[PDB]
Amino acid sequence: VPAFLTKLWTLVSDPDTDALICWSPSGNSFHVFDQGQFAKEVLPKYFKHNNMASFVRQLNMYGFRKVVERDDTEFQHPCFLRGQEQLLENIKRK
Amino acid sequence: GHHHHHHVPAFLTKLWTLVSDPDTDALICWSPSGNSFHVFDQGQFAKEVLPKYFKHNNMASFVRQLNMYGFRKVVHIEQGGLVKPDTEFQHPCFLRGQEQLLENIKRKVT
DNA sequence: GCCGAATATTCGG
DNA sequence: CCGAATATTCGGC
Ligand code: NA
Ligand code: NA
Repeated sequence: VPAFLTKLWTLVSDPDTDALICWSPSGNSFHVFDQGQFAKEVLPKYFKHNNMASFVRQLNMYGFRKVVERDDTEFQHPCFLRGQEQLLENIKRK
Repeated sequence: GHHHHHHVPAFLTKLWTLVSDPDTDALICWSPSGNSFHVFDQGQFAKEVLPKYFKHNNMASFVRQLNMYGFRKVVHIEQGGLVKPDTEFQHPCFLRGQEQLLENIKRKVT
């Protein structure tokens, strides 16, 4: 399992980051709140960059899709589900 | 991909700058003839120069890029009988004073 | 918003 | 030193 997916699983699931990135209440997706602060303050703790665009490129690379005031966004993957970490084994690049 | 109008990869301008910088010459510097550069104390160079220009502090990842762009280690014949107890790299188009040749250095494809 | 491609970083042969 | 896996960046719809 590539490092991006386990890092993404960790930082989404981490309660200490939920004001910036967190599971949706139903758990099929995750929200990103205040993309400016998230990109500069959260991304460099896990990756070699602080660009939201490079984070989104990786999401799309593994097949995540954007879910249709604040600068907030939401992404989903059919196999990126809260509580089901094992599904990551079969998430490959498209 | 790269720019449509003009392309000099970031590694080459960064390499030119950090080699030519007099503030780094105790760690990386041009040879006297200007046709190669030396790396002194690879450990200190990796911690002190590499993170200022790249997303890492690994000598191996710096050398990987050097080889990707066609640079080769310079080796020297050992003369004399006295025992002798620090590396050097060259590219035919990486020459001090012939700065425009840097533009003709292309990365390997893979 | 999503994907192709060149370059960058890491890991193993 | 090299090839590949993965990551980061650049630019096209
Ligand atoms: Na979180
Ligand atoms: Na120097």
